[PDB]
Amino acid sequence: VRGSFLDKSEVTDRVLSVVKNFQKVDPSKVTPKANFQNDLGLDSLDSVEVVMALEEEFGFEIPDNEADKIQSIDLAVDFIASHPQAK
Amino acid sequence: MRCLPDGNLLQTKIHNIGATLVGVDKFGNKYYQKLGDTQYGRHRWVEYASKDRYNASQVPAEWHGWLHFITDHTGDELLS
Amino acid sequence: MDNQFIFKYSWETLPKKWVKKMERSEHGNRFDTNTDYLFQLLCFLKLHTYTRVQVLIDICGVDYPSRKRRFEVVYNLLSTRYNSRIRVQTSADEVTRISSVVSLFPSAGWWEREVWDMFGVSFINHPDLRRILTDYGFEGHPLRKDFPLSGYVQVRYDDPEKRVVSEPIEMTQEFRYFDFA
Amino acid sequence: PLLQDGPPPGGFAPVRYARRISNTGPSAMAMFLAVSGAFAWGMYQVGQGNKIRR
Amino acid sequence: KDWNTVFERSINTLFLTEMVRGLSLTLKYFFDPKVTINYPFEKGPLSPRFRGEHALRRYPTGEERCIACKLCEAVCPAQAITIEAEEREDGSRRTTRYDIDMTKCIYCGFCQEACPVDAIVEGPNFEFATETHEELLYDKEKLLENGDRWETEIAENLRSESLYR
Amino acid sequence: NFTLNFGPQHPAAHGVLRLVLEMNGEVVERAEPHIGLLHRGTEKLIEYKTYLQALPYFDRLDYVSMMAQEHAYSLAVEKLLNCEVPLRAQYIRVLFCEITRILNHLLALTTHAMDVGALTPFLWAFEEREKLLEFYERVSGARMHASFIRPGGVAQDLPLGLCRDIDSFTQQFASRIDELEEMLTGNRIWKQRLVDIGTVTAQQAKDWGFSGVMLRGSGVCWDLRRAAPYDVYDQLDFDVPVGTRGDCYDRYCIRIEEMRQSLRIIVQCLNQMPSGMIKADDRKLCPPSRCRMKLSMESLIHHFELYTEGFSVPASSTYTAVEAPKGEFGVFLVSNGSNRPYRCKIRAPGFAHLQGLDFMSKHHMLADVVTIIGTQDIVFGEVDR
Amino acid sequence: AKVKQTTGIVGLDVVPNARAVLIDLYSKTLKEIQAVPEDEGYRKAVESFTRQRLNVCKEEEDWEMIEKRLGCGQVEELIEEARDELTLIGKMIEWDPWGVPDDYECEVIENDAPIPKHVPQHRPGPLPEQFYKTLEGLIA
Amino acid sequence: IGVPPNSANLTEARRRVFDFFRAACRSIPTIMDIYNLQDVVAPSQLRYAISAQIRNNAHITDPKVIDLLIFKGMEELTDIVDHAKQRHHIIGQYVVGGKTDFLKNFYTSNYF
Ligand SMILES: CCCCCCCCCCCC(=O)SCCNC(=O)CCNC(=O)[C@H](O)C(C)(C)COP(=O)(O)O
Ligand code: SF4
Ligand code: SF4
Repeated sequence: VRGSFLDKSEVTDRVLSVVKNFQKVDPSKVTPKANFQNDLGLDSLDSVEVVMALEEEFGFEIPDNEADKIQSIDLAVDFIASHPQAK
Repeated sequence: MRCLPDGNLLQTKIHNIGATLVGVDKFGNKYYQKLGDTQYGRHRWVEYASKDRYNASQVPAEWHGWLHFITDHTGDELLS
Repeated sequence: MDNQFIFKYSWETLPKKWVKKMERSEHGNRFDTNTDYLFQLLCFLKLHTYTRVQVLIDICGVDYPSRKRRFEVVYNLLSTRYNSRIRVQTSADEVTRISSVVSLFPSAGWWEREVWDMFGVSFINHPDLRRILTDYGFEGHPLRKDFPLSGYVQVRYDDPEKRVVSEPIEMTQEFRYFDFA
Repeated sequence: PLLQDGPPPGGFAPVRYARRISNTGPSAMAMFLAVSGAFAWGMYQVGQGNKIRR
Repeated sequence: KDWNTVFERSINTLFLTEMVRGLSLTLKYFFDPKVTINYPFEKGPLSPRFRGEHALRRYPTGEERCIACKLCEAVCPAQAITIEAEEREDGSRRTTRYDIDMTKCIYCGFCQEACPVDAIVEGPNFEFATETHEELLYDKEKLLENGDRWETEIAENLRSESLYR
Repeated sequence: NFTLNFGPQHPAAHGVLRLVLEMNGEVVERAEPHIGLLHRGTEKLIEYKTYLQALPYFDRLDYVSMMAQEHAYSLAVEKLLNCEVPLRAQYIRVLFCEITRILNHLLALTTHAMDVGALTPFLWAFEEREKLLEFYERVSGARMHASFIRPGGVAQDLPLGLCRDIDSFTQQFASRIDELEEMLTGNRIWKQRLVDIGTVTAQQAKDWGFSGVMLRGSGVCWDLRRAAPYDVYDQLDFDVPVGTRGDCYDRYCIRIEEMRQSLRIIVQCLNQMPSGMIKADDRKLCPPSRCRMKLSMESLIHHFELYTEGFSVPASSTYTAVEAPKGEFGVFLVSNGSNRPYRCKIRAPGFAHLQGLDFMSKHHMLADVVTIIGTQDIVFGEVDR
Repeated sequence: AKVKQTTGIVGLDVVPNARAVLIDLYSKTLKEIQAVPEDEGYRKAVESFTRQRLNVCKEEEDWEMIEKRLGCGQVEELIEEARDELTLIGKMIEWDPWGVPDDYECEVIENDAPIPKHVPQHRPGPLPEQFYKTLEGLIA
Repeated sequence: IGVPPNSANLTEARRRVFDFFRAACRSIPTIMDIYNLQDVVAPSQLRYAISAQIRNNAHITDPKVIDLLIFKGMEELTDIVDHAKQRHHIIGQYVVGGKTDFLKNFYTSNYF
């Protein structure tokens, strides 16, 4: 059998860790529907560094159009779970 | 017998045939000339005293100018 | 086409806002212009029937540390049609980008790269602006007057690393400045 | 002093700068005729040699 | 264009006629005398003006010619000359140090032009290759040794060239 | 496209030549020269020298045409100083400029030939180069970096018997040119290597700032000796050869014809050489004679000043250009009133020519790249400075 | 009358109908220049030399005479200049550089420091009579 | 491709700052392979040094200066990837992988 997508349950924790491991993020405000800018005290420069970390984690590039739509955790999750190059 | 391994010395020996002795310096180096025109009339040579381990720096200053056509005076005339 | 005719005819025909300074001299006819007009002035001189300045001899920078706009960029140009030379100069500073004239004279490409390398002046719309003379990774702009003559780093072979490496300069004997004034 | 290097009285001899041309070659019909005659007569001689060898 | 000119063009192509000419002139120099110099027994020509290894000169009495004016040091385009000087015990103005870095020097002769007493000269020697870099850092004593060795040739050259300078 | 990183690393081709080529099999798509491997900061160093101490830097720019750059620098200084040069000096300067043109063309032509496989003409031409190198040594004491042409004239007068030895050279030089031609000109292989290679139109030559043979190959009659004459070039008869096809074969024929015209000029300089001073008489800019300096207080003072401080040049700026063997060599000199140049921008023809390698070599075979570099006549001393 | 075989300039093709091409280009030029304000020295100068070159082209039927009367190189180089002027006209219309600014200032220097005869100097010689007519027409 | 004009505002400049930071970070794997840093430093440490560099210049208010800094950063990055000058604990200009300072400086030399 073959597969093209990473299970969503496998994606949420991977995005949950990289934000917790990312500095300036106390692992207590990291609810899976959190906004990097509003709920995490991260400026625009920190927010850019988070999408970069997820790109490297899942080994695939994320376009500028969609780099911006990832402003929250739940949003980063959905995109990777449905993107087939994510592996 | 140096002519067999040392071909640079042989060329001087052959060109020495028919040449004129101009002088000898303190080290024993001998100075010859031809007075022809093959390399535009340049026919001044030195046969170093040592048939082995000769070197260009062994020409004394009195004969250096003659050997390089810098002057028409031989080492003898300059020393006098 | 003598320098008397160029000076007079340029005064009559050029738009007045382009040229702020005109020098007629046996050392050379010179037109000083603002940076925003340099590209248009050079396109006029190239295309106009009575000037036909078709060759850009070179572009160079000059550093004047005592000036608010310390860099002077000089365009030496030539008309083979009329057998005449023209000098067009403009001033710049360390952060203001000026217009590139590669679209007018393709020969300007390497000369503008040299100006960026040597002085740090940048050129808008230049297809490939990167250092051309200095070593890769070079820091500074050597033709600036405050850049030291011997630079800041030097290279040597380093046997433990099996490579040539760069380190801060150490001079066995310093450059001796002889102030003869 | 007052003696300076210069031309001799009357100037130096005239010197040529232009390419002096050279017409050296048989060319054309000479070579073609020589080669054709060699081919014909030599092939006849080849026949004679082959007959002797036979 | 014409069967006769077409024929000649074809024959010249097929029989390499212009390639024969290049062979013929190549062979002509084969039998001629050669221009090779049989160094080191034979040498190439030089002139009295030749700029070679620097030397420091003396007066015929044995006194040094140099009076530490430092003109040569000032004019040197490569900054290859270093000089220290002080009053000698007899009151004479003389150098205590005169170094020429032969690896910075460009052999321009400007120093010899600048010297007002014919003390520093570029002599005729050109054969002074070494095995070490430090042997090409000439101090005052090495320079004076060069002057003693080459004095006879240097003096003759200066007499020759005194009519032009 | 695959990339070929070919840098000729020996006297075979230049030596610091480094080229990035994009190929389609054997066809060249794009050529990118990487330069600065001989960048030595000459323009920065000149600003720390007096006007006399900066003069030897010009011998080492196009180090095959040494005296032609000394002339250009001296002319620039004489222009800003408004210094008048004696007639004898002007004739000597022109005589050695044309000798320098032959030295250049002999090397350029025969090094290009050796790179395409003609090994013999290099050896024949370099024995003629040795004879001319002897004339450099007899006037200045150096074979290459003479530093002989100076602001105000020349350093020294000609030694007795030099003009006769130059005349004997001229008597036989046409035969030497004819042999180089007979080796190459008519040869079908030579023509196949150069005909329709590196074609340049006149518009392209003007757009890329081409000069010299690179410009005259395209049919543009432009020589600075005629367009903007200097020294005694206006009293001399010579032709300006121009091409009709703008390929490598026209530029080869022009360089050959230019050596015949250089020979013609040298003969006229020899015959018209007048007596007189070889240095401008003004006593603020030229060294005194050794006898005068050792006998006159005024002369000693001037000698002391000249070799320590150097002369001053009034504050100004100008661009001066000459017809160097490789093209238009220009100097943009900026004076600030002191004894050292404030700025010395050096315009080298090889900088413009090498920049045009990309368009000249487009859609050519890989083995034509060296032929195109040969016809450009690139010396990296002046490209990089 | 004889057709020109070569211009001797690499890349400059011979134009057999140079007269018809030049008349067209000059006529087009004399219409497009009217988009410039009439008081601009650019408009005046362009009209002055375009008219004279057009009058010569109309009068002479042989391109050799056109070349001879104008003295401005071959008819193919006259076409190049005419095309370039039309291109410059289009750019100058789009640029809108016309008019003198309010607080306009311009320094003029006429430096008379002489230079030696022997240093390089461009001395092209006198231009055709129309250049001076154009200039003095601009002055007045 | 060509050098763009000078940024009109800090929004244009910041868009450019973000664009450069993205390019610098995306080349990090290439750098790690060229300098063989797998056992020397982590890729995030490379990211931190780049973001640090950017954060030290957060007080600049002139868009022209920001453009020049971005241009110089782009040039520096291109050299590191294309013409690597390998040094052990140094990539370009970045060091990779009970007494006050006065008494230490005093012990070292007289020039502080
Ligand atoms: C591999 C290494 C080679 C590449 C590295 C080269 C060097 C990199 C450094 C060059 C880049 C600069 O400094 S470019 C200068 C960068 N700084 C600015 O843009 C000044 C204005 N400040 C701001 O916009 C904000 O403080 C900011 C925090 C930026 C974001 O905004 P937020 O506050 O809303 O997050
Ligand atoms: S030859 Fe020239 S560079 Fe060398 S020491 Fe003498 S003056 Fe200085
Ligand atoms: S060598 Fe001559 S110029 Fe140099 S310090 Fe001695 S006397 Fe002066």
